[PDB]
Amino acid sequence: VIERTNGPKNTDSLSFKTITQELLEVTRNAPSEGVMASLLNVEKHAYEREYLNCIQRGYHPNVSAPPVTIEVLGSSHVTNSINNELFDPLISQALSDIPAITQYNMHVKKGIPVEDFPKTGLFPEPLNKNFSSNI
Amino acid sequence: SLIAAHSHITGLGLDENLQPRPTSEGMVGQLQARRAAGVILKMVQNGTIAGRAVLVAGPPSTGKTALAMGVSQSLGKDVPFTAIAGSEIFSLELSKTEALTQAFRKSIGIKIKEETELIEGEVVEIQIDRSITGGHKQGKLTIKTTDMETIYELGNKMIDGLTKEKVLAGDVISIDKASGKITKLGRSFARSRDYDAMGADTRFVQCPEGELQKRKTVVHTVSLHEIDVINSRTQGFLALFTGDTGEIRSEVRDQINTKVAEWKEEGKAEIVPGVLFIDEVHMLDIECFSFINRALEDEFAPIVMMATNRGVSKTRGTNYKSPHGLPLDLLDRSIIITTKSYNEQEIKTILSIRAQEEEVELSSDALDLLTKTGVETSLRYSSNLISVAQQIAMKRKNNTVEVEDVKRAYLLFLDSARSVKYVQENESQYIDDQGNVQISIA
Amino acid sequence: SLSLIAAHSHITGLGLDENLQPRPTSEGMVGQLQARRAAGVILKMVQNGTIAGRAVLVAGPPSTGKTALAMGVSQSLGKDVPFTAIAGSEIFSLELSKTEALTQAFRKSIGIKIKEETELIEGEVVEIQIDRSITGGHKQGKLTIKTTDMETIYELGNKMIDGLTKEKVLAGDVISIDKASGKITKLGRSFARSRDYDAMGADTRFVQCPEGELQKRKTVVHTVSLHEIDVINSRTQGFLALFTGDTGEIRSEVRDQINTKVAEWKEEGKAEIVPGVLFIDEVHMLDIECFSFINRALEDEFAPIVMMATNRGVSKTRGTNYKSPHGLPLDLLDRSIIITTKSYNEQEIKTILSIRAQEEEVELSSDALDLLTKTGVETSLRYSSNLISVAQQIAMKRKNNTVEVEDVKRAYLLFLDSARSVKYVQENESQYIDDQGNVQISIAK
Amino acid sequence: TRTAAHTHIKGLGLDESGVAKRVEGGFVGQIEAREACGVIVDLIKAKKMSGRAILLAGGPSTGKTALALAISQELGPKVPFCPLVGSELYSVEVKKTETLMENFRRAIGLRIKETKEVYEGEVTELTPEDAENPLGGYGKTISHVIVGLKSAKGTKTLRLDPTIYESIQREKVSIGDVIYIEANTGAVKRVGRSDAYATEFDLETEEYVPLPKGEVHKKKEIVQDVTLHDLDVANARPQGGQDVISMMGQLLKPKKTEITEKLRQEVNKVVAKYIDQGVAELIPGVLFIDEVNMLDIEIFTYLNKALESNIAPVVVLASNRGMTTVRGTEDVISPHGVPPDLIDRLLIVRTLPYDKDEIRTIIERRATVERLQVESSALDLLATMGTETSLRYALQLLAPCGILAQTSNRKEIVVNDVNEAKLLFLDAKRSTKILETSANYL
Amino acid sequence: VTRTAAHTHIKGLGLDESGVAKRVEGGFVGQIEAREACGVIVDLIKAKKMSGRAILLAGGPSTGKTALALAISQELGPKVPFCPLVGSELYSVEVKKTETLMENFRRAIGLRIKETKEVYEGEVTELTPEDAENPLGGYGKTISHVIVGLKSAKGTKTLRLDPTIYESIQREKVSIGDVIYIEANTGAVKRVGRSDAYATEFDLETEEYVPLPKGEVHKKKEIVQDVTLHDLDVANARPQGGQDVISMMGQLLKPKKTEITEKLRQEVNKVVAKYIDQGVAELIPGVLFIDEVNMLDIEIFTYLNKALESNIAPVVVLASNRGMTTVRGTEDVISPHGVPPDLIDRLLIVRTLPYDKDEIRTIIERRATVERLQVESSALDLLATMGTETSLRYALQLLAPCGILAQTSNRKEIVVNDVNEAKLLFLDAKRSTKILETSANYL
Ligand SMILES: Nc1ncnc2c1ncn2[C@@H]1O[C@H](COP(=O)(O)OP(=O)(O)O)[C@@H](O)[C@H]1O
Ligand SMILES: Nc1ncnc2c1ncn2[C@@H]1O[C@H](COP(=O)(O)OP(=O)(O)O)[C@@H](O)[C@H]1O
Ligand SMILES: Nc1ncnc2c1ncn2[C@@H]1O[C@H](COP(=O)(O)OP(=O)(O)O)[C@@H](O)[C@H]1O
Ligand SMILES: Nc1ncnc2c1ncn2[C@@H]1O[C@H](COP(=O)(O)OP(=O)(O)O)[C@@H](O)[C@H]1O
Repeated sequence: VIERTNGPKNTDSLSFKTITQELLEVTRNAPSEGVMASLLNVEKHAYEREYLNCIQRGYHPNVSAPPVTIEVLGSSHVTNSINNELFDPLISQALSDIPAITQYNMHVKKGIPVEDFPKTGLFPEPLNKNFSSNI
Repeated sequence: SLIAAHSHITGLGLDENLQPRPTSEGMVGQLQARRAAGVILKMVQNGTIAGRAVLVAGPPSTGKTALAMGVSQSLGKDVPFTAIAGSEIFSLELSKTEALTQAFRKSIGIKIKEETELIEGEVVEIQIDRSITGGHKQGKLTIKTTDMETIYELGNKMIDGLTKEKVLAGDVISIDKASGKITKLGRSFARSRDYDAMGADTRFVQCPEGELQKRKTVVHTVSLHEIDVINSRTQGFLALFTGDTGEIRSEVRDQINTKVAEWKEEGKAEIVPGVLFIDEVHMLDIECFSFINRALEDEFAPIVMMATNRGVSKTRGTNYKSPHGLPLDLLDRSIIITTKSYNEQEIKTILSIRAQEEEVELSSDALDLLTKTGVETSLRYSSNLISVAQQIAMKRKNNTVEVEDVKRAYLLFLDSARSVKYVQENESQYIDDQGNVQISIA
Repeated sequence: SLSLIAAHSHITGLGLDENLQPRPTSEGMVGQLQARRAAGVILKMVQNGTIAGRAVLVAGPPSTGKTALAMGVSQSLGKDVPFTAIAGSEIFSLELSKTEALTQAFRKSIGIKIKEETELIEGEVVEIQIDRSITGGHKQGKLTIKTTDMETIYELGNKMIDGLTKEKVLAGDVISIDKASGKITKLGRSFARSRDYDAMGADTRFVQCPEGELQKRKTVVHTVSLHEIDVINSRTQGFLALFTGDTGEIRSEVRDQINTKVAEWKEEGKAEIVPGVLFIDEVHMLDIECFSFINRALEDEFAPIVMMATNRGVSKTRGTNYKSPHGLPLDLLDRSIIITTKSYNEQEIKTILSIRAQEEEVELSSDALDLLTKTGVETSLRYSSNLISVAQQIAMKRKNNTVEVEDVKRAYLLFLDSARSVKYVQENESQYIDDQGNVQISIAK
Repeated sequence: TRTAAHTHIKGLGLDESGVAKRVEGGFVGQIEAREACGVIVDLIKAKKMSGRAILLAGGPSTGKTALALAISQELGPKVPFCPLVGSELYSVEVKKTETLMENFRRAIGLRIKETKEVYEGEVTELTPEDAENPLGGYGKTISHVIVGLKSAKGTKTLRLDPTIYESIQREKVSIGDVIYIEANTGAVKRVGRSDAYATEFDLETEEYVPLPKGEVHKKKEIVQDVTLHDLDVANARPQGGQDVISMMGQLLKPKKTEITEKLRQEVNKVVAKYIDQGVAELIPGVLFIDEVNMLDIEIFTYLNKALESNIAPVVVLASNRGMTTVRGTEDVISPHGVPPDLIDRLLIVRTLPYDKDEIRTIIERRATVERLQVESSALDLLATMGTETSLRYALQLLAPCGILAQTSNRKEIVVNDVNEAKLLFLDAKRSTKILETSANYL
Repeated sequence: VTRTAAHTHIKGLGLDESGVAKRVEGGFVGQIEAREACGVIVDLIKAKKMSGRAILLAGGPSTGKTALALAISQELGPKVPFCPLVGSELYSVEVKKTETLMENFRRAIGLRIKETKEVYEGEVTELTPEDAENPLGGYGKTISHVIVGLKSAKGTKTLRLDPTIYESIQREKVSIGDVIYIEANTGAVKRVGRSDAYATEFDLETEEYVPLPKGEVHKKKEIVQDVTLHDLDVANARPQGGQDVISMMGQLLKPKKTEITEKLRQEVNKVVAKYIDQGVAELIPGVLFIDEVNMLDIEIFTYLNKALESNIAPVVVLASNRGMTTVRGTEDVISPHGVPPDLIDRLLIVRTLPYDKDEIRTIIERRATVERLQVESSALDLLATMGTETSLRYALQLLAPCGILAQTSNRKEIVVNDVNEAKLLFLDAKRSTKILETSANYL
């Protein structure tokens, strides 16, 4: 999922464009006051009609707990493997974002282009600001 | 949106003293049932009592669903009316009690007061600063009216709303602060230099005057089930549409109940109860009735209405027979409205109203023949014959249904009793209950 | 291929002439002249390919040759024609409806034919020089491919530069590039450079250096069933569903659009339709809902020829409470054509047993073959067929090559058929667990 | 070509403003059922009614499925038609109520007209023009982008917005490619390299589209046809986003889910809004449920609920049972296996068996459709055999007769050929006689 | 004014200080022996010593069974966990019924914990990261540290964070000029809002404006928390709230019930016993109330026999209204109240009795004066005779249509004619059965 690349495919193949993705890709950059744009934008209109971006949070959990620690006495390989699994840099980078000045540092001051940046900004957006945390 | 079965009923047809008129608002006859339903309607409109069960019983084709449609039509806007059939409870991803809990909680609305600020003006200059990968976005907006001019600040979603429906520094927009909606009213500057990267034909509006920022109060209604589904997990708003809300835990419902009482205490929100209508209630398990017996005693419970057309039939999930197919403990805590069968004058008035609904011209003799065949056979058959006779009469290039068209429609399309007789006369040609049939005609 | 000697592996086609007249003993089939002629008619109807949606039922007593006849039809049908063989118990799934499983079985048996032209350039990489412009928008590559006999130099586009800088080759890998289309593959590493790196690596393999011409021309004909297209056009990466079976109730819109595009491709001339046969062995244990779906599903032009086999008498159809002939409802039997098989005589049993003995490389005497024929007349046929194979091992333990009468008698004593087992149970019923669970384990009382 | 049990049936053969004649449209006999289906076809073409159900019943091999397919052929390919079997509603993913509702919504079509303005052609020049007064700390401030387009008999130079440049760089458009520029949004895309740029380079394996025809500026009026179920599954399935949940779900098995009533209500109201603007057009269709005796009583009760909806299509049902118990009950003897509450809501059309000459004409038409030549005496023997055993068994035996005739290098079908085919292939009665007179488990 | 629903005239058992019950007190009328037995049970629960004591309330319909359990819950107070239940709710489609029963068992044992928190808070003044030497090295993040300057009232601190804390901070979308709240127990960060030290009226994203937090930046505060054992079991079975990958992806996938193993419950018991041993926690056992216990089948009853004998189980209250019925899931077992005899041997049955005319009349009086209605005396006697003739609940539920019919005639008092009109318009079970028997086509 993380390093999925949308490469081009040759047309001479058995794969088609069914009507579902023939409707899906049109409304990616479509504006408002359109027919087919508004016929596929039911969810956003229902979001902004009911004033859902100024609502309050009603439920918070009672107990929050980290995953159960596994310990092996006298082996650094276990600690390295557990730290690699719990804090894997690819998925942790995918769920986070690089700071802007850091991006300017590695792109301009170091010459690294855009396409070999690590993938970032894949965390889902919460409903409000109020739903972003349990506190 | 189309001409349906109950499309001719708009209300209940009652006075201020709750006395039913003999023909009003598309309903004829049935004065006691209409009066009782009006009492139940006033009982819902007062909103001071909860968890009352009303049972509507009678023979088939009598007007139970018509009465429920009249109640829902006269209930008015923004009051919830959940109408389900009895067989929708049995699901593959939800237990019966969970589906019944969701159906109960869909019929209680919460009316929330909100404070918003409306900003309308003429756009002077837009500055948008984004990072290299386009993740972090911030900027400043300079908007103005004829009197004032202010420089604002923008966030991520404001910039995303400005990038869509692209504003070009001279368009007149209106912003709602609490809703976060961008509306482009039109273009007022009418700039001279235009490049051919745009094809819109934006209207000429005037620059607004007066105050730039105004204060407004808005009111919207949200049901309890939506609040539960939203607070259940991270992406519950999509599950409000996809139906992927699998067995919400009880702690969520307890905390939502406490929060709703807290909102009622502060004057922010108020509770508007509604009606849950369970049509064909005899198709329910014994466990559903056992759940309903205790779900009716809660504080947040709507007015439950059930309808059935069964006599002393077998209760589902058991091995005995009960009146109306419902067990006696549920029937103890319910109030029964009984409907009566129809006369011939009522049947003639019903057919005349249904003919006027379908926009069909009828003669006197055609209406009399339809009344006679609706007395002999069922009412619904003679009601169904009207559109078929209209099409047959339209085939002969005249827009008036005559007796010959009704006779042709009666000849072409069969009744229940005529079909039963034709089956019983030639029972070898049909597949029996033992699966035997003579296909050869010799 | 990977196979041992199966139950009927001696059968290679139906033994018919050019006039659809069955020879008495040819191509591994003995007897059953009318059934073999009927199966030849069905085979000709399949090979014509203009008739769709026909149901053929093969009915007979057990051990008569129904699935042997289906095996003969499957062998004489030829290659690249789809022949799906399922049992009746396979459609009762947990993650699939019976209707959907029957649709997937129906669409596996009709396919299309696609031919394509390949211009492969397979060789060993010598040296790749990557050159870029001052602006950098144009990229040229000096490719030095080499086979055993010769070596030439090509100029690569920027898309080849991008496709080779991913899964990078290291000047001595074996690659093949299609000239017409541009398919890029890395076959592995050459055997000549297998001694310089002192350790293998996680994702490498050693292939031989190709010989002959560098550029080769070849046409390939592909046969794709409709079910493959349905699985592929339903998801982002669908071949995993082709190999793991997690398709999960494909919708109807994709099937309708695939039918429309297959029809328009047949109109354009790119593809042509290859119909096939679906065989449902032991059809009697299907539900009544499956029978109704089979009734409605035979009326489409994209339907194969369905062959069913039943050995039931007048039994009870599953899902109901009545009885019907062959365990099938009467409206399905109306939509059907019945081929009847008949039980064998002594001569056919003798010839079948000699054929099965020749298949298993077992040498029988005349007296042993006569005794096995007598046993197969008295008992069933499969009992004698299994007695052959165990008598071979009994005679092999005796340091003898040919199976004699004594080995057959010893194999008859050591192994029982159904009748003697039924007698031995019925005369000693107190020691076996009954229907009520009553048993007497103690030997004294 | 390729024929399968049908395709000799083209329409109903009724003349205008009149009755059905004897042999027309591949139909022989069945005059009253054909006239009734013509009246139903006219009612569907009127496009006003909602939830009208008919049921056509008769013995096996009478022409119920033929009449339904004739209705679908007479309506045309613009009107939606959803064929179905009653056994298809039992799924293991969602409840049968949801499957029935999905098949209900699949039968209502929508016709949308739209105007598209586009720019396309080969790229001749691409220069981002520098600004007059650049800003400090930034490289290459752009004021406009000059793009030159060239197509067949046309060449036009465009001036674009500065913000099209990162979409140009994202699509990696170079000089010589073919682009596709929407008017209002920009939103370029690489169609492919021009086919005139294939020969200068030996190994360049991008696709090579031809140079597009006509001018670079064109206003094309497109018409797109969708159903309401397509809109429902487009709105429920979340749009192309960047969160890990959407990209996770795109690679997984597309599991069906219970679509809520809220999404259907919102889709209905936005469709009604755009219809009232005069842009869209609603096309109701036919849902055909075959072999309805396989349905359960829960599905029958939900059908009773759903037939009174506002947007239900015309439902056509077929059955061949007599007095049979309803599935899922114990003691409800009902005509055609259909419970009486559903029987009251529909009209019944009766289909009658045929005669000797009708069987002969049907056999003759099926022979002349399959491109076969039959002698007259063989036709008489086949008609007698079809009267003796079954019409369908006489129809199924034509192709083996043709094969046995072609084996003897003949074209005409001879009496000895049909004698040989009758000897080789049995029917139900002779096989039952073999079964009853044997004791070898056959 | 308020909303009334079938209850809420009941506030408690209405007992004396010595356990004797007044006849009309606490909203109860009659049922003296059952109220005294429930008071003894309430004292047994408040003793907080026993485990797995189970009673059963038996009697006919409309006799006061669920009212006694609700009165028990009101007498115990809100600090004791009370878990109402219906016997049909144990049949789930996600997990087996045994696990649902054990979850509802563990949901009825509470816990009060005095825990402490480590808090960094203040207004953000600076936000500067330091980059790594090799950003594309594959191992390790882009940044190495982030310098964060926090300013509170009479204080200013400078913090140096790892990328792990900064990832959650930037997930909270923290800018310069905001007031944040870093909790060091879990790494959770809450963005309180914009500071009020700057301008207010130039925003467009409906924020809130917060003063500077008092005290120092680093703090230690005590919070009293009330949790159950099931909360700990659920939070450990599906981990969320950490900053690792596993707990972060656990918040995004769809939640689902799972069969919690016995080992996890044993470990949670060990940790809770350790917390109690330090004098931090305190155990509060509660009540599990299973109404309509005849809906259970033999497997749940057989597991209930095992689950009552554990050393942690709460007090279970059951209710049933069957005489001698067959147990569900069996064919031949006929037992009193639909409860098998091995479970009946472990119970203590409390009998409930029917009412009389006087008790019905005063119950109707109490329900009328709760619902803010004014009833005449003759109408009261007519309703009492109606209640004895047909049902108590039918007489109770006819009060509001009578009030509506009185109000629609511009009147406040309920009179006899309103009761006669409500008799005409609305029916009961016996008259409906009488209509059903003498009818043509299955009315
Ligand atoms: N009083 C009435 N006014 C208008 N229509 C009526 C009336 N009574 C019955 N109908 C018609 O009868 C049908 C309702 O019958 P039905 O829904 O079967 O009642 P029930 O379900 O209670 O038996 C509808 O078509 C409705 O139009
Ligand atoms: N005509 C035949 N020629 C050769 N072998 C046969 C023939 N008929 C049956 N057999 C053999 O009999 C065995 C069982 O017959 P089978 O095809 O299973 O019949 P059924 O399916 O009716 O039981 C098979 O091993 C097959 O090889
Ligand atoms: N009136 C008719 N004219 C021509 N063909 C007919 C006629 N009636 C039936 N048939 C043929 O009979 C065959 C079987 O009829 P079908 O409609 O399948 O029976 P059923 O109504 O039991 O489904 C069809 O292939 C159809 O072509
Ligand atoms: N002693 C009492 N005092 C006041 N109200 C009572 C009394 N006993 C029963 N009720 C009322 O009668 C009804 C009885 O229902 P409930 O006790 O919940 O279950 P059941 O119907 O099984 O007895 C309740 O609504 C309750 O308010």
